[PDB]
Amino acid sequence: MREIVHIQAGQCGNQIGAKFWEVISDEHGIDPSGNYVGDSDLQLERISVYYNEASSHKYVPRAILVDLEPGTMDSVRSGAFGHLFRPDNFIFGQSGAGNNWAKGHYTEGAELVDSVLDVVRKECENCDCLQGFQLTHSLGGGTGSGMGTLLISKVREEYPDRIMNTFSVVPSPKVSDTVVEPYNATLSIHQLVENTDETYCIDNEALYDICFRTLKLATPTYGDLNHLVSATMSGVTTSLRFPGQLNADLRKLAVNMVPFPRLHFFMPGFAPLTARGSQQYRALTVPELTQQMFDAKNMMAACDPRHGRYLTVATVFRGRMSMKEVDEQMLAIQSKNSSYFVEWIPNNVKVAVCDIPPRGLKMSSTFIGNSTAIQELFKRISEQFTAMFRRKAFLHWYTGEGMDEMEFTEAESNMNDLVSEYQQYQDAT
Amino acid sequence: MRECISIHVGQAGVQIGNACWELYCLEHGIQPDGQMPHHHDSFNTFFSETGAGKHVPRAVFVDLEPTVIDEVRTGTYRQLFHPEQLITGKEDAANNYARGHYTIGKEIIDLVLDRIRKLADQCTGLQGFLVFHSFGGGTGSGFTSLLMERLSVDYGKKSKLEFSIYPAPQVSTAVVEPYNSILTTHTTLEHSDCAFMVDNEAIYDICRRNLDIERPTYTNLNRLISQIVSSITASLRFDGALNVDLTEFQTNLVPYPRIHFPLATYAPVISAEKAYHEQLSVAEITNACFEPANQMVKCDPRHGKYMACCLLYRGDVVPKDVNAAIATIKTKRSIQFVDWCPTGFKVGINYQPPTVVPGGDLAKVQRAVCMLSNTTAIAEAWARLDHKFDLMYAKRAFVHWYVGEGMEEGEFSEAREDMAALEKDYEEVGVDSVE
Amino acid sequence: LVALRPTNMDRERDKFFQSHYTYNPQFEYQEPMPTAVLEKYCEASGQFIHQAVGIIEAVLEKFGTYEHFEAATGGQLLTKCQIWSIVRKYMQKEGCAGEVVVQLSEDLLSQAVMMVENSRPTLAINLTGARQYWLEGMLRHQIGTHYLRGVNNARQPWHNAEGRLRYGLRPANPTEEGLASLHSVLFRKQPFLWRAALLYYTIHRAARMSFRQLFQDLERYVQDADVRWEYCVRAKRGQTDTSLPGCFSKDQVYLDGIVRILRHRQTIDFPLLTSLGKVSYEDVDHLRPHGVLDNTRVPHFMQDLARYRQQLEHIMATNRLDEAELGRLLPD
Ligand SMILES: Nc1nc2c(ncn2[C@@H]2O[C@H](COP(=O)(O)OP(=O)(O)OP(=O)(O)O)[C@@H](O)[C@H]2O)c(=O)[nH]1
Ligand SMILES: Nc1nc2c(ncn2[C@@H]2O[C@H](COP(=O)(O)OP(=O)(O)O)[C@@H](O)[C@H]2O)c(=O)[nH]1
Ligand SMILES: [Mg+2]
Ligand SMILES: [Zn+2]
Repeated sequence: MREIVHIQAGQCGNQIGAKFWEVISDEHGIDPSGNYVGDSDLQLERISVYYNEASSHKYVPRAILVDLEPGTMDSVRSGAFGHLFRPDNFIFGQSGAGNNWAKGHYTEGAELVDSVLDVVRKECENCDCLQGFQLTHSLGGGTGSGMGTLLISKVREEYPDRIMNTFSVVPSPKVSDTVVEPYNATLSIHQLVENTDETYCIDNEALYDICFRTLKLATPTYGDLNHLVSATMSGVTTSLRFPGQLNADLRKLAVNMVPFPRLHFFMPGFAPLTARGSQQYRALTVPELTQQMFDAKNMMAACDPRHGRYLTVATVFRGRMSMKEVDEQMLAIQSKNSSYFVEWIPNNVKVAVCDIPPRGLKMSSTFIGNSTAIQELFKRISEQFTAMFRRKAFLHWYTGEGMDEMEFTEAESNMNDLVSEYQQYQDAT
Repeated sequence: MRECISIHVGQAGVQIGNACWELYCLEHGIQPDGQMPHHHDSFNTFFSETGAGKHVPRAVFVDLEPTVIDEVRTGTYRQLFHPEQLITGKEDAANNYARGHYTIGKEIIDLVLDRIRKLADQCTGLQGFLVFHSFGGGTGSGFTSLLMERLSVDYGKKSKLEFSIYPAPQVSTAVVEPYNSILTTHTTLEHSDCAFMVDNEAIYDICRRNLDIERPTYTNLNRLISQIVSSITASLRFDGALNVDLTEFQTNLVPYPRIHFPLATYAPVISAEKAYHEQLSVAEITNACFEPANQMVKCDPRHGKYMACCLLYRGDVVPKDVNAAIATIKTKRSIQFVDWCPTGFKVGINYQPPTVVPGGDLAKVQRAVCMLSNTTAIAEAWARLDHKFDLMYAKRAFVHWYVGEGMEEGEFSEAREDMAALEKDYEEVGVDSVE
Repeated sequence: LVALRPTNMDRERDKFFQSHYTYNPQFEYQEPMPTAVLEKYCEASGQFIHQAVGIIEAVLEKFGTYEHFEAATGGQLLTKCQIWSIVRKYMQKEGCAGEVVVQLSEDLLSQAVMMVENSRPTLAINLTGARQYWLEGMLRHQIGTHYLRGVNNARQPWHNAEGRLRYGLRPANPTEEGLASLHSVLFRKQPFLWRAALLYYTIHRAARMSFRQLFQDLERYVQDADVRWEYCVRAKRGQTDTSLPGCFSKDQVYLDGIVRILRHRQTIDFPLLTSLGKVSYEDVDHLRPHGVLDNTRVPHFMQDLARYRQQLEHIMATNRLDEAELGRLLPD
């Protein structure tokens, strides 16, 4: 019950999804062929939430892989853990978004969004009681941004009651992997703050920093970053895919973390993060995890929390632990950082506890902080957008697909309004 | 299923294509006769396949003088190309634009377009065009202008990439280079999505200094430009951790409709003996790419600003190092982008290393990087050409050939006005914004 | 000027000309009209009307007509190529090469306008009527004065509206356009302030006259119908029904500024005045203690300051604005 549908847009979304399904299959003991070879019945007691039991006793992920260029699709298809996706799912076009948002939302996307929605509808009717949607996409790449926003708008039209999750890879502050990414970011954020329940902001910069310093890895390949994001997502969903002394669901997180309709952008975090050698020289206790999760050097979003306040915080543990210990740790961490939390939300730590470790470890933890610091991010992007709009640079590519300036004017105004709201609530009293 | 055809105009284009297709046939393990004894499909994007194990290129070699095409037909790469494509004229434009655009080329443009249409309709996911053409030669300039206008009329919205041979400031083999250059630029300015400036003088310099060969033939320059092209297309033709298609190129490197003249650069370029004595850091090769002595156009980047850059890496590359190196590059002051473009990079990574052609000059490397950079320094270069034109027009020199071959003086005046307008636009963009 | 350039100027010009100058233009504008600015400049002054006419008559006495004055003193009409060449030489001379975008247009009501397009400085030059010895002056006006003052001003505490209030600044005009107008005619052999004087005059009459009447009135000073049409529109910017009296008095600023600056030239520090930014000549002593002058730019033509002052004397002499007359005009 409470089945979840997985959508993967853009190249980053698809790669993250490949690693994500690898992780999930490892969790439930699923062979690459798609048949169960596990050992613990609890794996199958909720196997339906992400998988569908196809006949002859096989399992197929409830995935809907979307793209506009067959390259990465074929890469996924050929590689291992690709032979179990249901082959009818791989929707792809030929033109390619060309790293443009106008193509990804108006011209090219309008031709595949119908087929995507049809497969979505088939999967929805297949499920018993739909729980919600999780969309894995970028914010820079044209396909990800444009087509994901279009799909979100259409789905919200057809399912205004379900819950919506997005794992959007926000552009990094220092580097810029693309050139027009401010435009894509602004338009995508406009659509998201329109029609999304929660948005898990991530930067590649923070993941680089974590893989470098904390994990002591000088050679971070994209496999590792995607592995980290996959572990975060698995930690988010294990609260319902598994039994727990204090269980959680996606709707619980949405209610707890989203005080106002618009302010629903979360920065995630994971713990423990230990190098290969520096593991046996540290104790794995709940206080250690809790103290690890609260610092700028372990936030997957490149913005110091100290510059603002945590509006709300959710914390999902795993593995066997003692509830009193967790309560004591949360009390201490809420006490000593009193200036780091908003005054008018007393007891602002949502807690959930699962019963299964994420494999290999004794106990893990996932942090989901809805703070005001992220305003800086938007601030940054907004400014960049403004600059690249003041000269109307690159404007012709977007204008040529039917979009006009007033779109950009409205989107920038909307983002500035959002930043104003964040600022207002940060200094509320 | 992402096809892209190649069109080689003029002798320069044909020889560069000889080099490029030699390189490709070496890359995918393709014998000269189209047989083949991380790869995927890969070659499908450039090689079409017939029933047997024989693959043929999607190339259209067009020329007005049969000499070089005959050399191709007689070369070791005889069995490869589809014999219908090797279109040969009868009398070359003889370094005259009017002949190459009004009189002679007007009589085989239709056959060329017909072969283009056949090759296009045999494909399904056509990406765009690769025109390999010089700038000084009559056939190059005239025929390329005509062909670009025709294709833009036919294929409304598709990628159109050129590899021009920008006329050098001091070494000029022709005598009427300013005329052909100005005319072909005035024509192609409204149709070419993205050109690719390369010059022979800079490649001479690079071959002498870096590769330590003092006496290079055109074979060597052709091999270098072929390597650049292969690095451009490796994204389509191979599996990479961050791929990029030509539409991404035209979107990223072209801020305005007219300013679309990025210059090329490649690294590392080191001789076999100097292959050791350096570990070839990706940060090192990035610095090499940004070194003003390594660019393949005789223009000092320090006199202008990089409006955009696109670095395509291949081989054993790790993204964190690329991020660090680009951050360092952004830190330095001598590399000063425009204020209004705070994000001046597109990055692409491929898994396939560059392959060294046997009998070549370079050394087997594990990492390589091709930079396509759109800057403002190139503007000054136009001035030089403009200057030359003015002098050669102040006396009406050589005008009689063009006049008597289907053109008017008012056209020359209009092209001069257009070049002045382009220079004005470059200068206007180069300035900073207020408030 | 963009906002007050009538949206139907061409259709009304053809109407005017085709009626043999008897029709009264019924102008329309891009909504909304800048009501505040219209009201601010709704009344014309006559304080310097006799100086204006003095300058105009001085020209016509020496050159007979404006037509001959223009051609004799202005030099040849310039091609686009020649304009760019002169501009490029100027930018380098001023040390602001590569900072300003240059554009060429036919639809400017003046010789040139300095703008901020795409949040970046833009110099639009009117190719229609650009002349050799005059163009250099335009550059001294827009770049040498407006642009340099602007860049210097951006570095000051009074760089925006709030800053002006806080530091208690008088308006930039008429000091701004006064300085710019003097600088336009700086190194000329016959530096008559024709443009300033005729603009001042035309506005004065516009306040009393219909378009028809104003156009006819100007015939006494300039014959060319196209030139007269320009001056009339400039004087009646914002007027919808030009059959009624009324003016936009803004362009009186040029002569107003000239007279004031020349009157007080002996007590003005011209480098400092430029270094402090968009400030009145009267505010110099007030603002000197609070100005940041480390990396402020002074125009090239002000480096030889002794010569600069000689030029100002030459400009007065030429325009019949001797010391004694300025003394009586403004007994400050
Ligand atoms: N890089 C490179 N350039 C070449 C090579 N061969 C010729 N060129 C260029 O070709 C130019 C001469 O004009 P072309 O374009 O070849 O003239 P064409 O192709 O023979 O056509 P016509 O002008 O009609 O004769 C020279 O400026 C060279 O720069 C080559 O092998 N490599
Ligand atoms: N975390 C992560 N991000 C990626 C990965 N690959 C690409 N990205 C991001 O995705 C963005 C590119 O979007 P992409 O999907 O490739 O372009 P699109 O085809 O137009 O959607 C870039 O900003 C990258 O930062 C990956 O493996 N991991
Ligand atoms: Mg030839
Ligand atoms: Zn002025």
